[PDB]
Amino acid sequence: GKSTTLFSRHTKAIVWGMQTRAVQGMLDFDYVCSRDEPSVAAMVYPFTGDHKQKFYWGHKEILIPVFKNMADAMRKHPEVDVLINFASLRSAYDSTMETMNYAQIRTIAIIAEGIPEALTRKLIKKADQKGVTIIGPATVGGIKPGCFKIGNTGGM
Amino acid sequence: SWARELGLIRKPASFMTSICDERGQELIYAGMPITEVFKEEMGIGGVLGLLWFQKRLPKYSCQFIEMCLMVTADHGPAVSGAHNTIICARAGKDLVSSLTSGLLTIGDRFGGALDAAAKMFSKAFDSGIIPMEFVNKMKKEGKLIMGIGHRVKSINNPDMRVQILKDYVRQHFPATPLLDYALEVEKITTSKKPNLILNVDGLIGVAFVDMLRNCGSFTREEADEYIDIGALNGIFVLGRSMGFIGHYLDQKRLKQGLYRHPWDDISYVLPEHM
Amino acid sequence: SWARELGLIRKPASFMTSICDERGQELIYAGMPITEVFKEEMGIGGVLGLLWFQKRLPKYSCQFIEMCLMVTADHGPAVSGAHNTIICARAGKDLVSSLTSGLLTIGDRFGGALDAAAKMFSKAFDSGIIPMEFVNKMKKEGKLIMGIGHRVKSINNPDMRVQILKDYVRQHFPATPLLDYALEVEKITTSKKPNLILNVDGLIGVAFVDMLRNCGSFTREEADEYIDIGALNGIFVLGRSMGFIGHYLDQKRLKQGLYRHPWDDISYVLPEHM
Amino acid sequence: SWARELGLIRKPASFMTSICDERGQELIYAGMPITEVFKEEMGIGGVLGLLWFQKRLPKYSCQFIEMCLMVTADHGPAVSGAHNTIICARAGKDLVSSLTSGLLTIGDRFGGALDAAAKMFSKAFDSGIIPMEFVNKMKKEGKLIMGIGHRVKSINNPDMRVQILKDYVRQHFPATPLLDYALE
Ligand SMILES: CC(=O)SCCNC(=O)CCNC(=O)[C@H](O)C(C)(C)COP(=O)(O)OP(=O)(O)OC[C@H]1O[C@@H](n2cnc3c(N)ncnc32)[C@H](O)[C@@H]1OP(=O)(O)O
Ligand SMILES: CC(=O)SCCNC(=O)CCNC(=O)[C@H](O)C(C)(C)COP(=O)(O)OP(=O)(O)OC[C@H]1O[C@@H](n2cnc3c(N)ncnc32)[C@H](O)[C@@H]1OP(=O)(O)O
Ligand SMILES: CC(=O)SCCNC(=O)CCNC(=O)[C@H](O)C(C)(C)COP(=O)(O)OP(=O)(O)OC[C@H]1O[C@@H](n2cnc3c(N)ncnc32)[C@H](O)[C@@H]1OP(=O)(O)O
Ligand SMILES: O=C([O-])CC(=O)C(=O)O
Ligand SMILES: O=C([O-])CC(=O)C(=O)O
Ligand SMILES: O=C([O-])CC(=O)C(=O)O
Repeated sequence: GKSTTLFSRHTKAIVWGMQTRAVQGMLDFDYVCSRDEPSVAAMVYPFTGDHKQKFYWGHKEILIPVFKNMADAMRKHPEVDVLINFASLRSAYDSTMETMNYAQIRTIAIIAEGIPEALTRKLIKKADQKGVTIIGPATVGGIKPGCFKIGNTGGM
Repeated sequence: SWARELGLIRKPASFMTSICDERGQELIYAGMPITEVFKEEMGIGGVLGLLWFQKRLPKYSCQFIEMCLMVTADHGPAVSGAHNTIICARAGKDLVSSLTSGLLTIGDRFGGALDAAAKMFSKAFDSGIIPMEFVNKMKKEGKLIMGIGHRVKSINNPDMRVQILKDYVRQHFPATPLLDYALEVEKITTSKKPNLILNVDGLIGVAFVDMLRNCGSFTREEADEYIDIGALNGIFVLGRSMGFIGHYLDQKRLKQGLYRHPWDDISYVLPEHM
Repeated sequence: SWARELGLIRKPASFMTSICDERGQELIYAGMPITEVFKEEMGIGGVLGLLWFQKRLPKYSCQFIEMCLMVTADHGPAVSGAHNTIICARAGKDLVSSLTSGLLTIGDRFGGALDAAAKMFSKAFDSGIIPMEFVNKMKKEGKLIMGIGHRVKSINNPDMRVQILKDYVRQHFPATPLLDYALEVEKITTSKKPNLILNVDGLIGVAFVDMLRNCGSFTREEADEYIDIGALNGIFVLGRSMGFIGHYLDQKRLKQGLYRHPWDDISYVLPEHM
Repeated sequence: SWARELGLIRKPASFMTSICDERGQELIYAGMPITEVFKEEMGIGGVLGLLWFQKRLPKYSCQFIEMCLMVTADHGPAVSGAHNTIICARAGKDLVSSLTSGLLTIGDRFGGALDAAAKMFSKAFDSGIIPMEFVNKMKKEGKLIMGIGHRVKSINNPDMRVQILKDYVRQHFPATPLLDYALE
């Protein structure tokens, strides 16, 4: 039972990877669309400890928490339903399958390019079992103007 | 400077500094201006609470920080760091090079019993074991209990600055559990040997952990953060800096000359031909 | 150890240490044991008087030592030494290495206005010039008056922590001549420009020389010795150690990473082909 | 002084110092006098082998220590330790206080990749695993491989001082397996 709406002005995300240019582009887009809350709630980077990244909300400086595990990224944030997977081609599969074991995630945008077709079919099968809608691979993302933008879509 | 004053540009700042707003009308310490600091009669314990922990500590704890800086001042010139300060002061250096050259000895063997004696008793108390099992859990791993053990003064011969600190943390000091735990471990280890009283290094460690986690404004994940960061090595270094600068001014006042450490105290053990 | 115990041998000792008898029944400080230190309720100003000067200072001077250690604490992280402490803490070093690496900046240009502003006004007062000719003598030789001059706070807009020390000196000191001389030099140089008020770094210098040579137990050749030796460098370094350890604990608690200093703030000016 | 001269009172000596017998006719380094140091034409690599390791190192490795002290010289003033040296030198301090204030940054995050990148590869090689299992073991535990990764110049755009050292450890250098493991 996949959803029929995906992004809104209450939609938050978890960015999997240290992709601070894409996250800053998303936060700048959410400032220029007069949103009241930043659509990136946390970042997940498994190779560094839990800290906070210093980002820009228009003129102001805010702090977005970078976690190490996906579990405590889910535990501190119950409103997150999108995960933007910036992993490589050889680590997008197990990170995506790890994400779909969390119930709040309702859409997963896989940005990676070069995942093998068998692992992608396994991802399609488990996404149809869980009902999570996956954004087709080797994407740039998808932009919903006024509401939400996935990473590097649109551009600057 | 003009494209930022009219605000048409962003630049990400570094150096986050949640302490000491220097600019503006008054020097603001953590959230308190300098006139309120001198008006509320807080000593240097209050400004250690403001700079280091960023919380206005209650008046029984600022006086305890002043007390535990008075006892961790000079402990004679034979010890390792004060020896380095004297050696670097007799070589005619500077105040800051002498104090610095002696201060870089404060490590794990010299001056690292404050932090180790707080971490050991906190790991034994937050795990939840009885002291008669803590002593045997130490004894079956090597590792002498840090913070427990004196060379001379223990029992019917007290340390006389463990006693003053202990009287202060019993009178002006509500609900101190880890000190009671550490005194139970002292009750066991002084039954082992007539020595093995609580050190000053052990008692400031456990009384400082109880001061952090037993007063207000620290929850238990800040009172467990500041012990891991090293806010007790800060107490020992800031306390012993008065003793090291005292040794510098003293060796500069006696007009002592350069030290050379005679060769009959050295015993060279060089290889044959290599 | 046995030929000296039964006393049939001579060994000349080095390290003469007129401070802190560590061995025996108590930590004897200057001459005062540690229980007498905590019984007379002398704060850290009393133990600075005992360790640094070996004199039990009167109770208005220990409180002034604590005041001048409370104003010469942290002054923001922009300054050069606190910058070095932050840079060394963000490399994840130590408390001692971070405080030490920021402490070695306290020299002539950063924090060297205590000792220079004390020596300058003392050499002007002990020679005996009117301030109206001391200012003109300092203009004829280059050499700006150390301890006079601020960047923002000028006239009926004081530093607000030179006010606290000036009122404490004006109230609880008998016989304060050198502060009067330095305030006449302030009266002239604030007629030269709305700035050029007395610094904190200059008023602690002149009030500390005033407190040495004005109060008891210091004659005239001790109170002029401890200025040459550098007791005021000791006051600034011991005061700013709390600020630098506060910056270390702060940059260690915000979990900030290694500094790299962007290349567009650097401007390499290398030679052609060496 | 007189009772020990004719020997009538033993004293336990501390500071055991298995290096640099300073007293006598020649300043004897590790076991070798200063005239044998200068006559045998060993550079500073030979005296680092004598002072630090107390062995007379073979002549291809003294030049290697001179090589790896030449490449680990200055690497620009933007880095953290040279920044502290400049900040302390612009306060007009001293040579030893400036060098010292910048030297106290050589820790784990700055300058701590030499020792960690040696310990990591040595623990991986001593254990005895293939490199493809070593990369996957490091990936499974967090912990980026220390000693691997450049911000700009990597592949058919080399580092050009990894290349000089790599040519030296290939040419004048018998039986080098740990470098071959690190290159895998
Ligand atoms: C014109 C247009 O609009 S584009 C056309 C369509 N656009 C697209 O398809 C978008 C494609 N997206 C991309 O190319 C992006 O670069 C991405 C998302 C694939 C990022 O890929 P990468 O940069 O290679 O991933 P990443 O930065 O995390 O690092 C890759 C590997 O290096 C590893 N690594 C990094 N540092 C180290 C280190 N010191 N030691 C060991 N391993 C390391 C990482 O662990 C990681 O390992 P993994 O592959 O097993 O996960
Ligand atoms: C009249 C005459 O003089 S002759 C009489 C006839 N002769 C005799 O009777 C011989 C008597 N023999 C002795 O007295 C000897 O000194 C001995 C063998 C008993 C030595 O006894 P001790 O010095 O007390 O032993 P030790 O140095 O190990 O210290 C005792 C405990 O203190 C513990 N301890 C020491 N330091 C610490 C510390 N910081 N923290 C925690 N525990 C510590 C030790 O772990 C040890 O524990 P253990 O007993 O469980 O092993
Ligand atoms: C908008 C219009 O229509 S234009 C209006 C009017 N136009 C004008 O030309 C007015 C301009 N007037 C000004 O303000 C000019 O900038 C000036 C020249 C008067 C400014 O002069 P100043 O900056 O005060 O002089 P300077 O910078 O040398 O320092 C002032 C004094 O402070 C003293 N001083 C400075 N630093 C220190 C110190 N650290 N310690 C002690 N004394 C000090 C100096 O000895 C100097 O004395 P001097 O006047 O004998 O040299
Ligand atoms: O080790 C220390 O903390 C210094 C000390 O008190 C001693 O001289 O024994
Ligand atoms: O003490 C100094 O000389 C430097 C200082 O703190 C200031 O900027 O006021
Ligand atoms: O060895 C180090 O980590 C320091 C270094 O090369 C650099 O300048 O980036």
